[PDB]
Amino acid sequence: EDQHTQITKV
Amino acid sequence: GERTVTIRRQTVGGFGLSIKGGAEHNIPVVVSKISKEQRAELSGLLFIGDAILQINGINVRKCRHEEVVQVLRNAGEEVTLTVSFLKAYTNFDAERDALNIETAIKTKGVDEVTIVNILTNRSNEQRQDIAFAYQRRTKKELASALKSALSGHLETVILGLLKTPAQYDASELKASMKGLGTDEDSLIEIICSRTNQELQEINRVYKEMYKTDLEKDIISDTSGDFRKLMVALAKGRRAEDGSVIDYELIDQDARDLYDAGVKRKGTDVPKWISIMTERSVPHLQKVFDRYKSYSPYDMLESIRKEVKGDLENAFLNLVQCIQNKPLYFADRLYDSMKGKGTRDKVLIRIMVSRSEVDMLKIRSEFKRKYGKSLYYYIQQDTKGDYQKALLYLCGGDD
Ligand SMILES: [Ca+2]
Ligand SMILES: [Ca+2]
Ligand SMILES: [Ca+2]
Ligand SMILES: [Ca+2]
Ligand SMILES: [Ca+2]
Ligand SMILES: [Ca+2]
Repeated sequence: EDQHTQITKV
Repeated sequence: GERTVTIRRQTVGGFGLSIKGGAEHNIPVVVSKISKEQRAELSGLLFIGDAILQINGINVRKCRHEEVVQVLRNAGEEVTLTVSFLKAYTNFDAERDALNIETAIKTKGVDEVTIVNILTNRSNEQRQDIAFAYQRRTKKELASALKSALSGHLETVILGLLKTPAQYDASELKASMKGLGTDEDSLIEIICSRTNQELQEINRVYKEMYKTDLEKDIISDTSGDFRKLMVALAKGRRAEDGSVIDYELIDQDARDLYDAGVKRKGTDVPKWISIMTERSVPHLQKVFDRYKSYSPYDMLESIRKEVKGDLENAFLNLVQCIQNKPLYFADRLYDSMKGKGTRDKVLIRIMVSRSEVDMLKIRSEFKRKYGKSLYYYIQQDTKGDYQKALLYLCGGDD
């Protein structure tokens, strides 16, 4: 129910 | 349920987490990938889909995606998160489970993470199916392979989980009586808390496993009225829950418990044993409330005043099991962890034996009384894959 999310490796 | 998780840097420049989303999409940031190394070293349970609420004591609930990235990149090697999921098996393949367990066993150094993730997230019935598929593929019994591959308290948990409920209880009973003394606490816990159908299956399997009967072992290890009470309970012939509430008998039993105890010198112990072993559990719950109409002390207070030693210990446990069995187990769990070290024997047995019975109620009574979740206490008292197995058996925070 949401848009394309940002993914970051930490 | 808000879970607490402690992550540790696995690589120089990295915890091993792929963070996702943020306040851009109006949600808190969410974990989307966890390296196998992080899964093995973290404390707690971190799932894909956990929202990150706090980091090292700072509330990051309303932070954008890049704000929490800077926080974690400038944090030390060990970081504490407060998380919450953003709100058996469904595709159960016993053969695939057996294969993955074999691959985990045969991995150099043993892959405990995989063994725990599977076995503690299958029902006991599914574990039996996995064990059957495993013996076919490998020509080894699953329980033997894991007994060789594992050690410490993790071995105890996993091997406990692989037995049927009756086999597990029977072997726990045998262990409480084997050797010069008796582990009265464990004998009492099991005999006072199991129902007719459980005790009937325990009685049968005990004879198959040990070629002798439970009752003879109880008689050989206990004496006096303590023996009488344990023997009577273990027969598993308590009246089943009726549909009619017998109000006249409720009042008479309450009067009889009073007349046999607080009202007279000494105690009529056979009368206490008869009433408390024979009547159904819902009847006795009402008996114990009616008892307070006649007695200035409630049933637990009356027991402490009337009797001592093993007999007292047993009556106290029995009454708690009748009054509120989930709260009874919540208290034993708390006692197994509250102090120095851990009474692992007790903590393991409860988590294994109750995980499929009434763990939701245990967790609820536990959090209500003690304020923090059962998860939280297990996390403070245990570590490693053993901690992970118990937390999965727990089944979430709160
Ligand atoms: Ca290992
Ligand atoms: Ca071993
Ligand atoms: Ca003994
Ligand atoms: Ca003892
Ligand atoms: Ca008395
Ligand atoms: Ca402790």
